[PDB]
Amino acid sequence: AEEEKRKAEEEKRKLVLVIVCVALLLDNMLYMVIVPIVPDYIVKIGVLFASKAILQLLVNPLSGPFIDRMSYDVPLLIGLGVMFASTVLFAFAEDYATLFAARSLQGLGSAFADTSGIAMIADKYPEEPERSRALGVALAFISFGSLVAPPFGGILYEFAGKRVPFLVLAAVSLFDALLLLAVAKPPVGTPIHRLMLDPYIAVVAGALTTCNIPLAFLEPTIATWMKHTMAASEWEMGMAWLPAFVPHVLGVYLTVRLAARYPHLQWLYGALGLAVIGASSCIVPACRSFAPLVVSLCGLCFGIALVDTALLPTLAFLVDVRHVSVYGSVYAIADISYSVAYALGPIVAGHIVHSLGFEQLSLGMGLANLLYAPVLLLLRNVGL
Ligand SMILES: O[C@H]1CCCC[C@@H]1N1CCC(c2ccccc2)CC1
Repeated sequence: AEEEKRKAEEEKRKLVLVIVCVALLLDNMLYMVIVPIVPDYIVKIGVLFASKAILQLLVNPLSGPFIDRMSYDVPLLIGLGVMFASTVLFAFAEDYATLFAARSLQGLGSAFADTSGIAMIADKYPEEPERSRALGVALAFISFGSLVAPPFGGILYEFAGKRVPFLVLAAVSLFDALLLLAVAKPPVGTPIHRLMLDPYIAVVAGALTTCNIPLAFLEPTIATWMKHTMAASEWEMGMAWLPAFVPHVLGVYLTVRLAARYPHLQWLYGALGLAVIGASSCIVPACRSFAPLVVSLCGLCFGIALVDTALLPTLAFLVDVRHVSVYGSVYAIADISYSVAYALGPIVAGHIVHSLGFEQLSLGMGLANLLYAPVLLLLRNVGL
């Protein structure tokens, strides 16, 4: 029964991959579906979104050690449990402060669930040409839940309210957590004090910060830019993030296939992604109809797809080779990067586009990414 054992090992491993990708879908669906529905229930709302992400910046440098002290199935149980808590706290509560605590809770739940989920995808796929494939499918479900879910959330919020959508989504969350319990049934690490002084973790964390900063700044800012420049409406600005899903995954496929064909200069096909985000940093403020802004955001999701799918596998490869082979603290560093982007986002984005303008924010993205894109030369001989 050895070959039955190996096949069933592959079945449990693929089931854990699919279940963790669907948990990532549920979490990102929660995030990008509750972004529009909050201002029905009053400055102090940008601080709600950034308090989610800044709470996440609070808990994941602490959660990173608390993830590496334990097999990762239990800190994904914790993550989907507080996902269920936050989601029913959306569905039954309507006050701004319970909404605030639910969004914040979700911040800690993103820390636990997303960090341990990407971490056990990196564990359970130790071989590199299938690690990059599994992290690419993780990115695929994250982009699905972050891009095609605001259309489903719009069509089930201004046609079904918020009680029954978030209770059926809480049902899928609890069922995915209990299915993870049905399929998984659950040494010392590198300190963050020793990861933050490493140059290679620091340049990849700056890469994740800088590639997440346009999706940080634009998402509460694209709406008022539609209103000011393009004169948009309900049906227009809400599904202008949908058509950027299909390039994203396709871009993922490139930096999955090229992970196996030419794995030499992967940092090239990391930094190239950042460079085309710089193309986004040129092409966003000159869009004359719906199609140029759609293809600009397609390029934006395309570039961050390339950057995440080419820099999450080499992040686990970096903590494999240079450090001890645990994956909780290093994707806690990745999620600190994601979190500091989405925490600097909604506080300052709207007020600088009120004050300075929007071309100043696009040229700020240009200055940041074009002062950062040759810093990926620091990974020059790592791929050996
Ligand atoms: O930095 C990455 C690693 C940490 C966890 C998830 C992060 N990443 C964030 C943006 C997300 C995204 C956003 C918009 C469209 C498509 C996809 C892709 C995943």
